[PDB]
Amino acid sequence: SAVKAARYGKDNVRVYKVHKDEKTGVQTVYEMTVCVLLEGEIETSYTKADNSVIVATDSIKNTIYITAKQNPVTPPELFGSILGTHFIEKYNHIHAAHVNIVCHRWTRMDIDGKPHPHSFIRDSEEKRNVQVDVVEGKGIDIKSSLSGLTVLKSTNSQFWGFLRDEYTTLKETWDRILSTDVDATWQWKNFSGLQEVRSHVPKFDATWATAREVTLKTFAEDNSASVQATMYKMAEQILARQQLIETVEYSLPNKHYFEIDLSWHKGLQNTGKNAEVFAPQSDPNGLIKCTVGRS
Amino acid sequence: SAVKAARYGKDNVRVYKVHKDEKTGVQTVYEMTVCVLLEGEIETSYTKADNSVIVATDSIKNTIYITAKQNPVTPPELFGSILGTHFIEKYNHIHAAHVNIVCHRWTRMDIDGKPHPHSFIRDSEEKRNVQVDVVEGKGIDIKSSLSGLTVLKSTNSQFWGFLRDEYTTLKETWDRILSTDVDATWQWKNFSGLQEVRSHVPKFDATWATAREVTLKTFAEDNSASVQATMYKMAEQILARQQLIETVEYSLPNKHYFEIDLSWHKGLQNTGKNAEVFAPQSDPNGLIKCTVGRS
Amino acid sequence: SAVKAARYGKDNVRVYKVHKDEKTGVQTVYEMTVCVLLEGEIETSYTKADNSVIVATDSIKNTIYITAKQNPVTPPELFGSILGTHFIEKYNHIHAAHVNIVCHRWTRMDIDGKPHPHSFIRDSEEKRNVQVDVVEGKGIDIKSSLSGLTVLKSTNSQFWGFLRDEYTTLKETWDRILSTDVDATWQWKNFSGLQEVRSHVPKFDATWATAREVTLKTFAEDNSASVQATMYKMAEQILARQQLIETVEYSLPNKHYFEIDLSWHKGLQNTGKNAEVFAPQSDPNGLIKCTVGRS
Amino acid sequence: SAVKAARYGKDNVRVYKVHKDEKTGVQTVYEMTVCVLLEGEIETSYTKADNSVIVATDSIKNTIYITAKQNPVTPPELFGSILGTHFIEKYNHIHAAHVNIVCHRWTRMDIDGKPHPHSFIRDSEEKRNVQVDVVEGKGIDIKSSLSGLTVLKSTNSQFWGFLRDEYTTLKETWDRILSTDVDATWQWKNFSGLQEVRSHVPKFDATWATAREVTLKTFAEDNSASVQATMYKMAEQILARQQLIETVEYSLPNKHYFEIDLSWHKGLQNTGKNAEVFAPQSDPNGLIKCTVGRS
Ligand SMILES: O=c1[nH]c(=O)c2nn[nH]c2[nH]1
Ligand SMILES: O=c1[nH]c(=O)c2nn[nH]c2[nH]1
Ligand SMILES: O=c1[nH]c(=O)c2nn[nH]c2[nH]1
Ligand SMILES: O=c1[nH]c(=O)c2nn[nH]c2[nH]1
Ligand code: NA
Ligand code: NA
Ligand code: NA
Ligand code: NA
Ligand SMILES: [Xe]
Ligand SMILES: [Xe]
Ligand SMILES: [Xe]
Ligand SMILES: [Xe]
Repeated sequence: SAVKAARYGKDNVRVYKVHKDEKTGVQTVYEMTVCVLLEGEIETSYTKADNSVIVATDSIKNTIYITAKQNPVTPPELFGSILGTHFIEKYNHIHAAHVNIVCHRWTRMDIDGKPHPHSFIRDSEEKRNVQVDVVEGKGIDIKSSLSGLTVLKSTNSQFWGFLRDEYTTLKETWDRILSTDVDATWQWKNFSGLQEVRSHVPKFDATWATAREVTLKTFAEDNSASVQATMYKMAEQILARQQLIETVEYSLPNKHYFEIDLSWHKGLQNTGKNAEVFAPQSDPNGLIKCTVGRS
Repeated sequence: SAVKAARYGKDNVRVYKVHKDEKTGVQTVYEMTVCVLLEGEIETSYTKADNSVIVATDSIKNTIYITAKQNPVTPPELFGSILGTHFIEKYNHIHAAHVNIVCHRWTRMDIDGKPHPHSFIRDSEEKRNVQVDVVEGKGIDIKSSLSGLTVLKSTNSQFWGFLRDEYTTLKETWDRILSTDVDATWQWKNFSGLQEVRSHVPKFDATWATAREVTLKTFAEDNSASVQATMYKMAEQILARQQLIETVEYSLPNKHYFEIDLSWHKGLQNTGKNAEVFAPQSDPNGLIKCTVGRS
Repeated sequence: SAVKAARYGKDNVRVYKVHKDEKTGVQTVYEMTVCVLLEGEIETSYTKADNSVIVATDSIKNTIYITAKQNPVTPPELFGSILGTHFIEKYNHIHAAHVNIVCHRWTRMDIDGKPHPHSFIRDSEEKRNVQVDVVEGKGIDIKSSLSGLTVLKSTNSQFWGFLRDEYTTLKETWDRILSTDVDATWQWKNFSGLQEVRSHVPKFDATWATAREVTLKTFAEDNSASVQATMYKMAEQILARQQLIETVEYSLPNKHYFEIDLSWHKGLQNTGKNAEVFAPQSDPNGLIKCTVGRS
Repeated sequence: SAVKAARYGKDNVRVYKVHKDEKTGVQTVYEMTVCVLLEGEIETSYTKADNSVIVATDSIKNTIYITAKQNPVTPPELFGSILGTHFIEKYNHIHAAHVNIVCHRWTRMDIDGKPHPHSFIRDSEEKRNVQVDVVEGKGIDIKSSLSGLTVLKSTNSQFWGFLRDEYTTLKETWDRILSTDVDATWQWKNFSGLQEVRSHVPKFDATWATAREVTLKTFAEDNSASVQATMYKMAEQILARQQLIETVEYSLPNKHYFEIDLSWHKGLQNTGKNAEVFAPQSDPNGLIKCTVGRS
């Protein structure tokens, strides 16, 4: 037997950082969960009980806090690239670092119509994420994403003209509820190293904001022919607005809301045009994915 | 042996309702999870296998959908009272109904600075809840609550002057992070029946909004001496603003964020005035409760 | 306004303890999650910012570890009573302690048909719990429970003869699946203090084992007329076997498994006597409760 | 823009099946959660709103129930292969099916030392899983796994001799607690189609049982030099016992239990040889992975 692949590190490292402006008194907080996994010439820790090649996962944890102390933690694409680069530069025998960051929302409170200097609210479990792979001699690959963005529209969604055979019971519809949890990932062109990542810093927050805005607007305005058709429109627009993105991937559950026939009860009408009360279904759910790239 | 207490019913009934304004084209959605438990002269179903006294839980489920079809579902205090009253009026041998409703957020989307007519976002897992107990001959008791409101302030929280003995290691502090998930419940004076509940309908949404606003403002503005002292200030203000509330209860976790001493690493300073990077603690947590009533 | 009720303390304190037998080499592990909430003359911490009355929740955490170091942690009824008694004896102004303990399963592994001396498996998320209320001058009240015991029987459950009216669609049945998650609580007679709790130590583990055995056997053997009738049989037997229990409470979800009509597809028969494939329903669920005491 | 990859289908389809032996009266139950995603010539549903190419996800759901009705559901490797093959044979334009199955435990109850004919218990949230990829013209690729197997040993784990630098605070140890949740996957050699999968049916359950047994025994008996070294020993043995497996992958969290220094309290000794009470840490955790194949 032989080791074909190996990676190890620290998962679920929660980190908070505060920035304090001395001039204005305004404070800004960041909270993330970080995972770092390393690869390199570490096979002997598995095969020969040779721990000399192991950077202890506890040390990886320490390094995350130290790096957060000495560097900006925003945008997360930059922080992840700094953190990953550290490991390949510091340890001769480590040749790849894989950094995943989940950013949690702390939105500044408005009190009496004014932004509060040091108080924050968690408005939604929506996350902004990055995956950064730093591979020695191959640069820095960054995938940015948003997840946990949950939306619903109550009309202007249709689904008809699908394949009908002996397995089909679904009725065609010209008016249905459409609800999903959006997971959208945009993959950046490969960067040569940290200097190049630094050179593009302003694009990271702007592209996240664009991806979010395009997602929300397209969802709200499309008279949707299917989840497939609407998601494609989203991806197309993101690629058109940021040339440094190579691909956009969406993964969307179709969270079903079923009509409830109440006609058995005093002829009550609650289907088709008369549908007012619906039963949200926890499971099963449709799952629709697509990756869109350039011609 | 004897049956000392018994209740039964249907839990986790998910319900969605849409309202469509024909004039303006605007749609509004409501989504709730409902639980209904009944009590009454049902002991024989337990002791003698006499199912004749059982309103099937499946029928309770049907009744929830039918009631939602025929009545407004907002404010939830009214819907819960209608639903509970139904059971005690319809079934001679049922003498109490206990209705719990959790309302999920579907907030209308703003697209290009304008409210969208039929598209919604789940902004946070904050819930608005009601517990309604309808007891034959004793009226209607309603407890209203908000839960899952998660906040953090990065300064203007202190904790010093507590009891110190041989079990104490905690250092006094004049500047700490304070973060909590707010669970706040206000208990209404007993109502004589549905007519009286209807007469107070406008107060329900207004009091919820007040409770939320007081919670947020007090949290943001109090230079907090402890969770205990700040929560009391919140409860006092709510009672002062709505005379029909008898008690206010708060239950607040104290979600700790620990300083990280980094001085072992090149004398890096990250404690006290120099603290920038902290470690959020998932557990354990303080838990502080109080019920405030009138003199 | 006035403080009507107040309690505070530490929740979610995870504790592990190991016992090492020097003679046999055998090790035994215990793992629990503990919550302690205190009451007493603490109103001024809320109303006047007087922290002098506060035993810090951090100190409560320390006390839990110290008490676990110096005392047996099994049975949990004894440990909870020791822990609660500590607070009312140590602090003059604290008059009640409320201790909740959840015990996690670590079952010794069998390797090659022999018990291993120091290796354990988590066989199920079933928990054994205690709630201990120690109130100065009123003794010690203990509620013991098991929870998270999930069972299913594929036949020998019936449900017919229930009330039928205009809200009823449920068909009577003489053969259905019955599945539930068992939550069973037995409440001990009040104990005068720690000496009396110590005197009954052997009864705690034995009664837990009896409650579990009666639950499982009755579920498996009863040709069940309803959840109500079967649960009553369980409670009756527990009360008959332990005279020091005053009441038994069961709370049981009815986790539904629905027949799937496949007759639309090539006349395939999958209902009634021909039912083989079913759809488990995540929600809604029946919820049936009962508290049984002595005549 | 162009569609680079696309797949869609139904997730979270819960299925239960019962087998009834008419001769013995014994019943056996199976419960699974199934996901099926399809690929093929479906780009136009995304780009042109052409639903004619879409097998509706609702129809995929129906197909899962129909297939479960007409075929054995055990071993899951066989059921997944039947289900996946169906889609590529039935629909000309579908060229790959991806089937994931999670099998839930329903273990027959022992009542009075005898196996009960129709009553079952969920002993642990451990799962047995399969991933089956059926690709037209490329055969059937099957990955089998176990997950959610949670174990702990209280001694006979060491960790010393790791890299020490200016980022390191971790002390070397010759005696620690080791606890993990095991995720183990074995990848079968590619099968040419369903006939070949059928020919190997007996190997599936036997290999699962072997993988489980090797995991448990090695964990219990290894005087572990690290998670890395112990997991390698596990993987090596599995590959030696089943020649039709190409690779074994383990992914193991290192769930930390920290010593608690109590010496500040009356010189109480609870570290090193005197350690009895520990604090389980919910996060962060080490994460160690390895894929082992043949020379
Ligand atoms: O078994 C271990 N492997 C590791 O890589 C490690 N790092 N810290 N502690 C550890 N324990
Ligand atoms: O056992 C049951 N008890 C009930 O009260 C009930 N209601 N519907 N189905 C049921 N099954
Ligand atoms: O606000 C607080 N209240 C308390 O009771 C406490 N105990 N430790 N820290 C604390 N902070
Ligand atoms: O938008 C949809 N896409 C689909 O593929 C599908 N299948 N059933 N319903 C559906 N809705
Ligand atoms: Na390197
Ligand atoms: Na009545
Ligand atoms: Na006292
Ligand atoms: Na095909
Ligand atoms: Xe951070
Ligand atoms: Xe609703
Ligand atoms: Xe413990
Ligand atoms: Xe199944």
